[PDB]
Amino acid sequence: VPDYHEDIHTYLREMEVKCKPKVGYMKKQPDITNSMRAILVDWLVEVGEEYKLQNETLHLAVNYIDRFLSSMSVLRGKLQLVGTAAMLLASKFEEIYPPEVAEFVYITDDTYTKKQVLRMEHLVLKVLTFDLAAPTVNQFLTQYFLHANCKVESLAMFLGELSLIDPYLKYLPSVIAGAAFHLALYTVTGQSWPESLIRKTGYTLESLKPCLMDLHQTYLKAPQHAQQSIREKYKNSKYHGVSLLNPPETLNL
Amino acid sequence: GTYGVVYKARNKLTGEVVALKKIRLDTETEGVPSTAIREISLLKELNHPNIVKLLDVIHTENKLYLVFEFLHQDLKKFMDASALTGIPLPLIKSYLFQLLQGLAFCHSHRVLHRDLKPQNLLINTEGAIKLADFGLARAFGVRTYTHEVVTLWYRAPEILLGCKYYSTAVDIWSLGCIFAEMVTRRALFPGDSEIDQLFRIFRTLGTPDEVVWPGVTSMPDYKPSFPKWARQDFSKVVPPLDEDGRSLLSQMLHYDPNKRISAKAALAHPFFQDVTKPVPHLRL
Amino acid sequence: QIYYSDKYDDEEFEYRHVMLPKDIAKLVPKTHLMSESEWRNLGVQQSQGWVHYMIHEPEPHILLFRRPL
Amino acid sequence: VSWDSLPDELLLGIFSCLCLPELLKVSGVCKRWYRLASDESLWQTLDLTGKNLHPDVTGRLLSQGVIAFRCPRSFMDQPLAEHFSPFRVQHMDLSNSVIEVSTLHGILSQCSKLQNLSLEGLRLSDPIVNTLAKNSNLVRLNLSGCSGFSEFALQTLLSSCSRLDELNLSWCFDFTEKHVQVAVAHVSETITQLNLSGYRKNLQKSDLSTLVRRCPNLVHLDLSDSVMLKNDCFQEFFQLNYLQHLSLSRCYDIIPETLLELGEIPTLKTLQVFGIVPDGTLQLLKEALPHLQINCSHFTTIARPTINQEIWGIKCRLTLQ
Amino acid sequence: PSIKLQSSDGEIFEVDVEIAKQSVTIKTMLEDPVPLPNVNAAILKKVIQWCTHHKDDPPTDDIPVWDQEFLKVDQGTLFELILAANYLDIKGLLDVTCKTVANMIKGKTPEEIRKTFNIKNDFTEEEEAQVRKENQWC
Amino acid sequence: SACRNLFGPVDHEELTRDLEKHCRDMEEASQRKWNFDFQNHKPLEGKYEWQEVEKGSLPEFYYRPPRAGSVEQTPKK
Repeated sequence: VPDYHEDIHTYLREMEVKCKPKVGYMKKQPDITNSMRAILVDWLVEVGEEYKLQNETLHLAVNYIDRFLSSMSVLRGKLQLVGTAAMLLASKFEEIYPPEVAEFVYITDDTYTKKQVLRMEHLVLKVLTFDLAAPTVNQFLTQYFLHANCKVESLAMFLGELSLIDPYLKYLPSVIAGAAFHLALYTVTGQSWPESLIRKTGYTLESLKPCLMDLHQTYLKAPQHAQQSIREKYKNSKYHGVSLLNPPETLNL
Repeated sequence: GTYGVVYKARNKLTGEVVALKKIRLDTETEGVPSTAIREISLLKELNHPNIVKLLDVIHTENKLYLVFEFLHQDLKKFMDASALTGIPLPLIKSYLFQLLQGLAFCHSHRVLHRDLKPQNLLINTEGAIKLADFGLARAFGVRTYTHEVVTLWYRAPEILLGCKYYSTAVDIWSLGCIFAEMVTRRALFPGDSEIDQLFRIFRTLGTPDEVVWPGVTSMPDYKPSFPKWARQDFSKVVPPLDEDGRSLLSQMLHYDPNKRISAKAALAHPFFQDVTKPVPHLRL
Repeated sequence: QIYYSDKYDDEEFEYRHVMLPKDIAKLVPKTHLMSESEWRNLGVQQSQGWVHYMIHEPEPHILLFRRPL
Repeated sequence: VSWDSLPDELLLGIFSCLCLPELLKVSGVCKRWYRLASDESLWQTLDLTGKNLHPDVTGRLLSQGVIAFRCPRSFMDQPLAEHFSPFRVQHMDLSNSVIEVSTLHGILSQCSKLQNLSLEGLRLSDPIVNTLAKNSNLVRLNLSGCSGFSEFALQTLLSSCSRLDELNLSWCFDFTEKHVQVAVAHVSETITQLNLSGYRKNLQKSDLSTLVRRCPNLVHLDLSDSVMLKNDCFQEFFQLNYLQHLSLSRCYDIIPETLLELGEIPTLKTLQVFGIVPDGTLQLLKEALPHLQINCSHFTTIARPTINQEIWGIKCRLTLQ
Repeated sequence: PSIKLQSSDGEIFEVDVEIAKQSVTIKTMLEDPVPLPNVNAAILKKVIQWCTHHKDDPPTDDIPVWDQEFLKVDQGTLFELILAANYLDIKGLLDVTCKTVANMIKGKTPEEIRKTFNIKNDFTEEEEAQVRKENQWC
Repeated sequence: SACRNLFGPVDHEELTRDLEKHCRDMEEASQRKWNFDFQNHKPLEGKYEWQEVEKGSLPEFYYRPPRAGSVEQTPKK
């Protein structure tokens, strides 16, 4: 029933901007690199797929990671601890039967003790000001899918996760959601972005052209990346094994 | 007896009502409870007169202090004090007005309450009523969520028959139960256990089947060995209530969730388009 | 311990349900229904004619008897 | 490659690894696969626990060649309109299922090779039992709680059925002294286990004597809620040479300590006497006869298919979880 | 001892008698170089490999992962391998190949099944509705 | 396989010091705006009139804890 769908859409469109993290934050930090953000998120998605979690858990966890690093200096040895704390917070918020603190202090090979994780939790709740209900791309994808073949959505979510692997932090989550949805639609069946979505979100193809080509080139370069944890995860028939498809060479915009 | 210590703060303010709420925190077990996090995050995101406001969050090393907005009296004791005289009808209508406004706001901002009961409703000494207990709230985007909900006396047949999706039409049913016991000072469905609750609901509203509820015989926990009860007189269910309210209740306690009116749809009902604003009659 | 309920009925049968504590509850068969001999051996105290007529899956520790008029 | 060129035995060997939903799904591919979806070797053992269904659906399925049909507590409240051939079912479970009398009559008027039956809780009548007379191979039978039929029907059924191994004619709520009399008069001679509880004001020492003098091979017996069995009945059971599990629970006319004498029957193993023994005195009875088992199992076993989804030790392969 | 098996075109592969004993046909035959004109050498070598890995076996359902990886190839040779395993009548090999095909069919729709298996559909557009009618109670 | 090390151990006592110093922000403003010793659960000089209302007055929500014979007949109860 559409008694609230458009209202929630407008609300999320308003909220996605207030919590938007800074872009150039990574250079300010002394000892961390974008390569290192990629390594953290790689290990993080590995651990998440281990404990049989949900993808929105990962979305919110990496969002907390981003909004945190953009505001606090840290030494590299603490990045895993912070990532574990963020995943724990995401599980507590969204997931039904949250994996306990013991599992997360174990998976780190006990490089950290429980009390350190608890104090990091105190700190991260302090800095985040207890505002964890941030919007993510996945909600936009799911809302868009209402206007539907399982493979299309699997590919779209795949592209969204690929985007969060690494110029996308300049675009809004709605922007990246639209780009991934349209490119996946073209890849799977060649159809184009229908009018009703443009009426709904106001976004046109022309506005999303830059992120569209960024997503296309990253899609091309993805199969040869140094890390394929998302790829091997999406090699399973649960996601229909769709990670092995060919990246289209050039769009027909 | 009745252990606890609570503090107040009343100097210079229109909403001078405040109250401190402390919760114990066991440090080395699960850390902060999921309920606390859900309540804090989903609460400092909403602002409305028909909803209790939060003012600040105090996170110590082992204790959490919450600067809630104080209020006078809940609804259980309020009905109990006037259990023999009844409640004026315009007061009921205004209370229901504020309740439906709050429900529309909460469901518009993607939050489920899932814990409505007259112990979680608070009234002011002027006629304003606000909700509380957002500890069971969760941000829904419809997936499958937690399958243990509000309270046996105010659950809805969606959960009792163990359905897989319970999208935001359960709070409407809970509101129907609360309004009905408002009018009649009698809990409609005082269940003993879940099966007794189902039998009571049936005996009041007749046994469901395919005609009334589409796709009911395919629910996980339906067994046609059920009693063959028929929908009894609606007027005798709630005697002191008029025809317009009888209609509103009929489309407000209907089986099929899709055939159950939502908040904004209810906001424009005739019985409900007539709105007054009285004040409470007893001490708060 | 053994808690009984009132009688509620439609025009044709009269029903009753009974709640049992944990120790007796953990004996109820999950496969077949019961017979008067069986639930009397369990420890029910009631008349002749009551028939155990279904099992509610979510809560096994509640029994449901009916009998005609 | 042309996988339609596959030979039929290979295709059947493939299909013998599926589950019922998919087996149904593949049937709609091509006419050859439609034929091969039903080849009387895939449909050995069915299972429809609690599932609602329809008379024509179950008739078609049974006609396909089922052997062990397990359908307990399922609801069949619609009229059967089609005819069939004599079925091939050998074990049938229908316990507690809500079915119509006409539909049940129509269904049973086709099955003739029934090796094992159950009809617990249901309601029967004269045409049903008259048709059921044909089953001249019933090893077991179970008619607990049933009600409605007549004495001529009962005697004809029991006369026609000769090999009846175990009988559970319990708790029926319309019987008469005539019913129980003709029952014990015409009971077959190979009854290994038998139940006749409930019939408080209709069980008499004369009929019990008739039983113990006709059938010499009772191994499990119960006469619960019988209010006219005395210690003379006691010595009656003393003629029984194979009674291993007796249960006279809530038999009031029996004075507790004569139960000690029961220990004196040699081949006894258990004795469930719930209701009569005052508490604490159970230890007295144990000390009086410590070579037995008193009140160690509440539940019966006389022709109950399931006491473990396997009916009577058989495994159902086509199921629905 | 050993025995020299010749395929459809002369690739005589010598194999221990205790290995070829797996093939029941060859077993009952050595009871009382040979060409097997129904098997090309390509599949035959894989058959020999499977027998060797299983040469000392005791003698869903947990497909052994060795066979699983041995089975990680496309349609055509899977088809031919199943046919050859039948023709030589070696129990476990046909068992596991059948199970593999069964599981790969598991789940997909009739359209996908028809496409992947290259099955010529027939008697359609009026009867599929009827056969679907025969499947409500699912 | 997920059990891996990313960077090996690093000092943790400096981590405790750093986190507690980060948390040493919510001690001044707490007493400033709210004039209450939340750490010691004690009131202060005033400007927020601190009393102790007994639990019998306010609605319970503000202090709710988190989460031959032996006849076969019916003898009533």
